[PDB]
Amino acid sequence: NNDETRDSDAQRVLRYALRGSSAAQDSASRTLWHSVEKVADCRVVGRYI
Amino acid sequence: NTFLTSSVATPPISVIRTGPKWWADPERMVRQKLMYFTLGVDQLPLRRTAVIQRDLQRFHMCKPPPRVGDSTGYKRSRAAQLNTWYRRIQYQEYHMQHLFTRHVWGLLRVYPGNTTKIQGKADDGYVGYDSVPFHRYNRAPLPFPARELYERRK
Amino acid sequence: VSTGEFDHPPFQFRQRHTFNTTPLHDANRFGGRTAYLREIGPVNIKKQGRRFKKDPRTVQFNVDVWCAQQTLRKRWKQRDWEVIEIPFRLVPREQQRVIPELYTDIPQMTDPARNDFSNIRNKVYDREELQGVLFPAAGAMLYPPLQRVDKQAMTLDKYL
Amino acid sequence: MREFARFDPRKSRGNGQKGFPFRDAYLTKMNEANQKTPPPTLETIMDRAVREHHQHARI
Amino acid sequence: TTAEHKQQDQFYSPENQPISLHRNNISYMEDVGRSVKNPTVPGL
Amino acid sequence: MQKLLSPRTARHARLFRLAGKLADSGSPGVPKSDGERLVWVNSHVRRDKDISLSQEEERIRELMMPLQIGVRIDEAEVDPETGIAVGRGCADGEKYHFTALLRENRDHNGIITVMGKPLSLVLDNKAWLMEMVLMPFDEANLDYRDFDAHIVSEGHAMPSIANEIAAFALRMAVANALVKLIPLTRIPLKKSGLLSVDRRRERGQFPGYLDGKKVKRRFAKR
Amino acid sequence: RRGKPRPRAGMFPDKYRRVPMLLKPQQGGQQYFNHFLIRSTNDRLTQQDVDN
Amino acid sequence: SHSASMPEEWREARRLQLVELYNNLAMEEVERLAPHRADRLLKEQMKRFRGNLQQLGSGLRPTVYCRYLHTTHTAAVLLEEVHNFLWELVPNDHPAMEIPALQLRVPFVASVLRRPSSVSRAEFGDTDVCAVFLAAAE
RNA sequence: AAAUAAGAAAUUA
Repeated sequence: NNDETRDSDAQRVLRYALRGSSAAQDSASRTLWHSVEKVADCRVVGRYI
Repeated sequence: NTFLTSSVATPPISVIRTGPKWWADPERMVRQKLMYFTLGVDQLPLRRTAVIQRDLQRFHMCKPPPRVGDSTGYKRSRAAQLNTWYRRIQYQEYHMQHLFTRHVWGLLRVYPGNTTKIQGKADDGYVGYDSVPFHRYNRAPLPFPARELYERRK
Repeated sequence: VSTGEFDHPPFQFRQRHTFNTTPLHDANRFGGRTAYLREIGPVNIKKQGRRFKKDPRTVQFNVDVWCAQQTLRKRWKQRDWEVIEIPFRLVPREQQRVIPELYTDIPQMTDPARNDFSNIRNKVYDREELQGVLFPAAGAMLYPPLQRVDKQAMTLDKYL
Repeated sequence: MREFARFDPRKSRGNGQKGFPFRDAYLTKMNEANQKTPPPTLETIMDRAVREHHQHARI
Repeated sequence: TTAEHKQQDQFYSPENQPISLHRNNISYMEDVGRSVKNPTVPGL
Repeated sequence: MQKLLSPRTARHARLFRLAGKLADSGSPGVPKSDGERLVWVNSHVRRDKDISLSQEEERIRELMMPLQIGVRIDEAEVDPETGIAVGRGCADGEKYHFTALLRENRDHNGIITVMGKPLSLVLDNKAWLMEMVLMPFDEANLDYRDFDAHIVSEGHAMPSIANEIAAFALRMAVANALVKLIPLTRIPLKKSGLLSVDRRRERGQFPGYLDGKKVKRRFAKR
Repeated sequence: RRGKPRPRAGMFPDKYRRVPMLLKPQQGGQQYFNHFLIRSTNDRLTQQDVDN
Repeated sequence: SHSASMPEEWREARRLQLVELYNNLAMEEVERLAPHRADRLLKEQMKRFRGNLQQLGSGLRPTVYCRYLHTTHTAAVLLEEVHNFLWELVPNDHPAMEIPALQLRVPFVASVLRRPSSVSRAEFGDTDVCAVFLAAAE
């Protein structure tokens, strides 16, 4: 319900979804993850828009 | 009203003593409630009555609590006081029912049973077609045909 | 499963009009029929009365006749139909059988194979479907044919 | 109930009351308004659905 | 406690937590004032 | 202006998706159309908001309120095929004998029926009679809608059985059936005195008494 | 009865003598027992947190 | 515990069975306590199941945490439960950050979770934790 | 005339 907010928040979530993890170093593990499934998948891009 | 004939009045307490059989018979109590509700008036005394009586019915097969003897007689007097309270809570109801029923009958162009008051309409008891040709309590002669309380159109 | 009264009250001490009690032959019982049973007044036993009016078995019999009338009456008001006697040829496929008389066999199902199970006895036919059969003489149909509802049509209840 | 499951009207001929099917079951069948059995009401189907899909425990 | 106790003894009974076992209990209570002494007229 | 039909909250959205998924598995009774599904979802969410309201009103009400072998547990006697269990009630030793056939309804629409007629009609819509027939499902902590019942009158037939004694017998029949069906349910039932049988009868008729039962004839001193 | 005084109420056999003891009064409401048990148990734990 | 004298495979077989048992118990008991709105009591019982399952070198499965989280009523309990589930994976000295809003300490988990280094999604321990997070969201 | 499938409750020898 908050208009002053939800853009910042939808944004935040989309960052997390594109990165795939919040862990600081970028592992080969996270890359293997991104190969197996799609975190930025149509449901999250769709609902982001 | 279909029941028109002269009747015998019973003292309020004996009417109440019928408990579940008549005074508190669920069926009867519900259509009292209907009358009140339809007139847009809370039925508090009916609900008090229903509470008291509901519980009377629930414990009606149990033996009363064991009495220890007292010179005070505080117990006996407290039981009595409670009892006459309940009696009065129900007198009030019994009165309400006769009251509102007579009033509502006055609105519906209903003729009551013989020798019955309807406050705005028949002050002395209304009578028509009694087995006895005079009004019973006035000792005045009755007209033929039966006296009319209401103007003609329906 | 009727709530109505089918039994005449037993004779006792005189009932009077009270809360919770009415006279025995009061006008409000049996739809005012009790007129037939009533000896009015303070009846002087020795000299006056009509014996049958205080007799339990006789009185109850009368009441039972009255109840029977009530039921009969309501069963006939319940009919919308006549029985017509139609030759075997012209009758619908379901009646082309043998139909045992009443209370003779087990109550009988109209067409078990077509998924209709109901008393053939109480099945009622429309005067409009039997038109060709019942009024052959008339040429042009006397009753206009029934209009029926398409149950595949999109209408207000199908949400369109 | 067992008698009625194996009941056939053609076998009833020549028997007395033994030929009669079980009263209740037969009369229930003969009734047409009975023939249509209601579906499991929307609130019910929803409730069960929510508990077994959303909340991971069947009712 | 024993599973037996919790199978058979965990119901309301005249032992455990009986509803009032006696006639003439207090059905209805309210907060009200006292009436006058002898409000009833002696009569006839 | 206009309202939107499409789901309003995240809650609505989630439930709406669920309803779609149910429709695609073709389960019985699920709406095929999207409009119906919307109505359904809105209605459901509203129902849950109601339930939350009643729970709150309860928590608030709670503060302003005014003030040795135990029992025989048996195995289940049930028809393996029909899944039916059979109890019997009595009252007045003769007048009322009932038999309840009780079976589980998986569709959650249960119904009670007496001699082929719906319970409402048979007891004449009088609530204080019908709640007696509800009681055994309560005491056993069961949902009455999970069960189908038919009661059979084996005693003296009468055009109307609506009256409290007959209802007592009914309640008993149902309770005995319930116990044959769900054995453990016997312990609450027995403690609440449902299964218990009272033996009472109208006095036998007898010509000595005026009314035929209780009233002795007039007496005069010589 | 006849030209003699009525017996006191206690001189007749019990009016409900034929009704079983489990019926007078009925202990109904069994459904709730377990509920309140859990409740009370729960409350006890609450009342420790206050103290400890 | 008191048996160190048995073969290793025996001890592990029986430990597996015991963990199975404690988890079935925890589930069964959540189902028992949930409809009564028992939350404090339920939370205690879980505290005991968790405690007994850690000495056994395991924990409450994610599954029972899902069934649990869907039955919770207060928000406080929901978050504290996700918290508990996380701490259950790591030992107690592990690196963690404080949320001052909730007065809680979230353990860094991913260091411990199994990772494959062809590959199915089922090999990551993240598929598991995300299940519980998800349940909390719903 | 009645405390008996009905519904009543407190002044023994």
